[PDB]
Amino acid sequence: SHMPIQVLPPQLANQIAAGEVVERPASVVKELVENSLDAGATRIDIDIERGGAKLIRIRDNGCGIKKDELALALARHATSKIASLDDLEAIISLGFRGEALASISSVSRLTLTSRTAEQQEAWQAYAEGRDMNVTVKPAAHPVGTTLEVLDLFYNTPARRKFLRTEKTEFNHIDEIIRRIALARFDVTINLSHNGKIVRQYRAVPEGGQKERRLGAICGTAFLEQALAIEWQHGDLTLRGWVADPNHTTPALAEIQYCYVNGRMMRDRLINHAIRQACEDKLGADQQPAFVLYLEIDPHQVDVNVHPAKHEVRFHQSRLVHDFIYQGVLSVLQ
Amino acid sequence: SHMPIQVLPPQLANQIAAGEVVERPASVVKELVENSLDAGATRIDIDIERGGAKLIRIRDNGCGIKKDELALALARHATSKIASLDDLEAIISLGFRGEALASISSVSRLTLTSRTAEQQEAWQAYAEGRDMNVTVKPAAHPVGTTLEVLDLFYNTPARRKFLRTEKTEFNHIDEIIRRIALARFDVTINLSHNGKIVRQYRAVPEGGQKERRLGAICGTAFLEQALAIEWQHGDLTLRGWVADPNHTTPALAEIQYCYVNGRMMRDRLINHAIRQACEDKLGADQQPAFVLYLEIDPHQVDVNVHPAKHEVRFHQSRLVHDFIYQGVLSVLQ
Ligand SMILES: Nc1ncnc2c1ncn2[C@@H]1O[C@H](COP(=O)(O)OP(=O)(O)NP(=O)(O)O)[C@@H](O)[C@H]1O
Ligand SMILES: Nc1ncnc2c1ncn2[C@@H]1O[C@H](COP(=O)(O)OP(=O)(O)NP(=O)(O)O)[C@@H](O)[C@H]1O
Ligand SMILES: [K+]
Ligand SMILES: [K+]
Ligand SMILES: [Mg+2]
Ligand SMILES: [Mg+2]
Repeated sequence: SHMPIQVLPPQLANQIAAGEVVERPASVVKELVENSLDAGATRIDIDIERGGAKLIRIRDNGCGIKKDELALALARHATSKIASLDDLEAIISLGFRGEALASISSVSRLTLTSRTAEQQEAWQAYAEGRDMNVTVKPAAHPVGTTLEVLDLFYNTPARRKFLRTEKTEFNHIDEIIRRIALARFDVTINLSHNGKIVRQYRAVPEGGQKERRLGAICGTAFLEQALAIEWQHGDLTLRGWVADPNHTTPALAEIQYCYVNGRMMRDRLINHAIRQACEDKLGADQQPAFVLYLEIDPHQVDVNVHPAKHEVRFHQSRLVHDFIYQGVLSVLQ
Repeated sequence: SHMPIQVLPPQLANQIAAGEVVERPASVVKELVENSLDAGATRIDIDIERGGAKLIRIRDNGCGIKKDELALALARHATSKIASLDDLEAIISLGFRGEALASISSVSRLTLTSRTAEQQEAWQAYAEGRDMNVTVKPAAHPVGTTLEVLDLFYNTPARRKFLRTEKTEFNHIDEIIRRIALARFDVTINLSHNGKIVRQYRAVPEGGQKERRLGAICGTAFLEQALAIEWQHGDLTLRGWVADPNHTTPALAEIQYCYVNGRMMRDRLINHAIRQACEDKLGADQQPAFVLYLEIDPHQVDVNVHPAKHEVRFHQSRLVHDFIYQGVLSVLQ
């Protein structure tokens, strides 16, 4: 009771939020690329320097941000993705909290440059100070947006201590991009580190062959054991691949990617169903390898559970579990 | 780009935050009791009705809230617990985000009644509407505070669907209270459900015997196999009990409570160390039973990682793991 109850200073409030959303450089990459995706980008270029502790640049050919909404793009609780509870309960976009940019801006030097198709002029914006005041200035930029995040955690010393080696931090970025590249086969993605191109994922055209990117991302070993899945029932749909348990190695088991309505996830229920189907098919149990996609009515799933959207809750839990279990078991036979 | 980037309405913004902090009735109980603890309460009475979906009342004999800070107590990002980054990096209280009450108020009918020792008058406050406007009115109340949370999720229909049976929801509350009761032996805690007293934890006096409450909470079976631990090294300290692995059953293994600086936790590293020590001691591995407390310098741990403080990150990770491993292994021999 000694200290008065007081509203937290803008920057500090955002830094507390950043602790929950921004774990490491890879987290920044995840939030910004999901923004590019929501913006309708079909090409995304990611440039990283020193594992992301020095620089993280993401350029996309999305629709861009209007000049007079740049300050709003950096403001807390400000979003163009939802505007009501109904919008929230039926999420059709990766973002919805309106917090990512504000959180990241508070623990780094973040610059936003963008131009919409209706603008002849491009603009650049950034927030500063304890009050996070925004500056908007003239810039040169094509239709689309570029995010520049420099000196991550420069103003939050303690957090910077958790940063691993640059090789390690970059590996997590590479892994994040991997997961994203598998979520959207139709998006061209380029990734570089310290001025050197490391990844070049090419968009899979209309009804094109996805096996090409699948193998390029997960590996030929996976592609060889990959069993395509096509299971549906009403609004419930299951797609993707699952390796033959009998021919799955510890290495292949490192590939356990699942998506819910296109959003990368790591759900316990989903993993259990897949594991149960493989154990019941194979003699015993042993980490399965897979890249599965679950499509479900937005109203049947709650994605407002973790600040980084790391988890979800299914209304008809038992129904969903059984659906996936049956789907995988059906392909294994 | 069709919808404008717009700041979210106060209530909706809070509801999004509530989705991340308020999972179920037990979550509400957790946040409010931690508030009572931070306020210096030595006695806390918890009354629950219909699993918490109907009512959740928490009364404490803490220091209370001053009249002119009641509105602030319900406001977003407002706290008396920290006021700077230094405060954040050295957390010495359970709360620090300044969001719990605002989040809960947005998805329920929350009433706050309180009086400080310096006040002859008591006051009651609550927020309403899309803008969460606060009303403060006269009330009768002793020194301390009472929180009343009625009709949880009445205005967020979808979320209310996830509520389980009242017996189940209450069981989670009972479990939460269990974890809290073990964190603070010096606090008297009473818990009732539908007007019927269910739990009566009595405070353990100065240097009193903690075995009494330990057995009352965890059970005589645990108490019989419980091996006291006293391991220290600098600012690092390990206290509590660990059951003999050779005499631990699946039932006893349900007791895996760990605390970090008094805060209930469920850390992977901690659990691994304890499990590693037991496996290396016993012939094979098998879920250990324990109630352990880790005391560490606030600067060596990051508790600003999850909105509900469900996780932490240790700076010198390997050091901590080894400390716990050695501590437990030392007692097992
Ligand atoms: N690359 C981009 N292209 C176009 N608009 C963007 C881009 N990045 C961000 N925005 C806009 O900026 C707003 C702010 O982004 P952000 O702070 O990430 O919040 P969000 O995406 O709405 N929700 P969240 O991620 O859940 O916090 C979005 O709602 C978009 O309208
Ligand atoms: N039972 C109580 N007795 C005295 N003060 C209280 C009590 N409950 C809440 N408060 C006060 O109300 C403020 C608001 O509470 P709350 O919204 O829970 O935020 P917090 O405890 O500061 N942080 P957080 O829990 O991390 O969101 C606290 O900072 C206290 O100053
Ligand atoms: K924003
Ligand atoms: K508050
Ligand atoms: Mg976003
Ligand atoms: Mg609190």
